[PDB]
Amino acid sequence: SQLRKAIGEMDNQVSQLTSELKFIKNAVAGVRETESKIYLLVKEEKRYADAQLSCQGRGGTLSMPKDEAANGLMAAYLAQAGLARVFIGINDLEKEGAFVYSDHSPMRTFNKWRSGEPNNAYDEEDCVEMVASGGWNDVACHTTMYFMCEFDKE
Amino acid sequence: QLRKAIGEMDNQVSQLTSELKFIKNAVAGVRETESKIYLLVKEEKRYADAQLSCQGRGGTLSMPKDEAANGLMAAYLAQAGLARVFIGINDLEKEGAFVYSDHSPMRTFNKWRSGEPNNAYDEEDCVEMVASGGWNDVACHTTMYFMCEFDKE
Amino acid sequence: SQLRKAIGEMDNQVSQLTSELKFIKNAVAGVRETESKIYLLVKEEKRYADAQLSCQGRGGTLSMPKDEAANGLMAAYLAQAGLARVFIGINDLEKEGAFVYSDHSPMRTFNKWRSGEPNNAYDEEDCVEMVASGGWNDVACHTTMYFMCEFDKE
Ligand SMILES: OC[C@H]1O[C@H](O[C@H]2[C@@H](O)[C@H](O)[C@@H](CO)O[C@@H]2O)[C@@H](O)[C@@H](O)[C@@H]1O
Ligand SMILES: OC[C@H]1O[C@H](O[C@H]2[C@@H](O)[C@H](O)[C@@H](CO)O[C@@H]2O)[C@@H](O)[C@@H](O)[C@@H]1O
Ligand SMILES: [Ca+2]
Ligand SMILES: [Ca+2]
Ligand SMILES: [Ca+2]
Ligand SMILES: [Ca+2]
Ligand SMILES: [Ca+2]
Ligand SMILES: [Ca+2]
Ligand SMILES: [Ca+2]
Ligand SMILES: [Ca+2]
Ligand SMILES: [Ca+2]
Repeated sequence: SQLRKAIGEMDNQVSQLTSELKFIKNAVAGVRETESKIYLLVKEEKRYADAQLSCQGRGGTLSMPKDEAANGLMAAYLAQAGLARVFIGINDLEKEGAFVYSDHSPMRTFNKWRSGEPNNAYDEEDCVEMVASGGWNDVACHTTMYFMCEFDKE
Repeated sequence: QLRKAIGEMDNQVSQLTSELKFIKNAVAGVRETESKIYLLVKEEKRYADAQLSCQGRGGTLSMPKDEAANGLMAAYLAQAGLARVFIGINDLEKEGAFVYSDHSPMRTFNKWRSGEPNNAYDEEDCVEMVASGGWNDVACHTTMYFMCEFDKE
Repeated sequence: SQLRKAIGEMDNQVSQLTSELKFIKNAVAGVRETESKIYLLVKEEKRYADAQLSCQGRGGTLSMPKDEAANGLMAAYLAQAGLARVFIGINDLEKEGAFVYSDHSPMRTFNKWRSGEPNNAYDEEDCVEMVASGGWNDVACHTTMYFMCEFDKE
């Protein structure tokens, strides 16, 4: 029974690592995870194109809320982090009025525009922000703020 | 046959432990004792908010119950280049009677600055740590960065 | 077959940790890794000596580009991170004109000095910066900017 205890201690090591890893994910990086996706808040004030490049560098894109569950998760994430606004992956940069997600997939029936939005304010708003409530608002791409990236587990 | 398989697994866990240790120390710049982990949160908050934030992370505001802990926190504060942070000490329930965040009572060990605690203007029921490592009572509604503490259960 | 499943599940745990660890390295910390080394950008404006101390506290040193591959990696890292300049581990602090790496190992034939560099401008330039292009330039040690640390895998 020499290997028995070596392996018991091994189990302990793996348990330990799992716990510390979970800690790093939750307490430090404050990440958010679904069954199929990971969501990450980056607390660096940037402009839209810079943000999309930063998300891409991390091997992801700006977050795309295509359904209620995602959007609600993002809203909760924003809530706990205690922020008013972040960039997300929606824009009508190519064709004004025609909004699309960061991956170029077209806009659909689901949305979360705040009342009166999108309003293309001063004909200079082609990017999209999410606010505390979870609602969307179009804003100027040259605006600078924090952002959220989205990752596929593939 | 099973021995070398186990050895190779040992190698894998060694590897993972090392990379994880790297992530903890070099990247996240956290601080670790044999039994505890300490984390600086650089978000300006009021005391109760800070404590809630620590709790949400499954911890509490840092409790320096001995010299080693306190000195560690002081060094951490030094490296981060900060003047003050909230820590887990208060006399919110009974004025003059200080306690740690986990409600465990105050002891002989302390690191009060000269003249502290002074309950300035009868509105100071929370505690800050400063660069030197000394303590000071301050108003709970004050807003600043804070330090959380985590047990390795 | 009770032990079989416990072992299978532990295996799953180790695979899982491997993936999540890789994620934390790449997506969160945005580090760059070679077979033998890890490179880390620190986004805190500091002076050379402070930067070196910070790297040391992390158990490393300021980055040392001793060959073309390293230097090019550092350059790409800088580029994507969207930075103009960072400190690196090169200086002639001890003996003017005689440049050395942070680990005190002497300068060699390989270099990436910009045109006209190093020029010891106003006899007050004893530290080295890397710029977007990947080129080197000597600068005053009292200058404040971001820096890059380098780590051995042992
Ligand atoms: O900075 C002013 C204001 O800008 C944001 O909203 C702008 C625009 O996108 C809205 O459609 C209209 C409607 O009120 O107002 C602004 O032009 C908001 O995010 C707001 O919080 C911000 O203060
Ligand atoms: O703007 C040119 C250059 O300025 C700074 O470099 C200084 C010095 O170190 C250089 O040797 C000389 C070359 O003429 O110029 C300056 O005095 C750096 O900030 C550099 O990035 C910049 O391109
Ligand atoms: Ca427009
Ligand atoms: Ca528009
Ligand atoms: Ca708008
Ligand atoms: Ca009081
Ligand atoms: Ca008091
Ligand atoms: Ca006081
Ligand atoms: Ca000189
Ligand atoms: Ca010089
Ligand atoms: Ca120069």
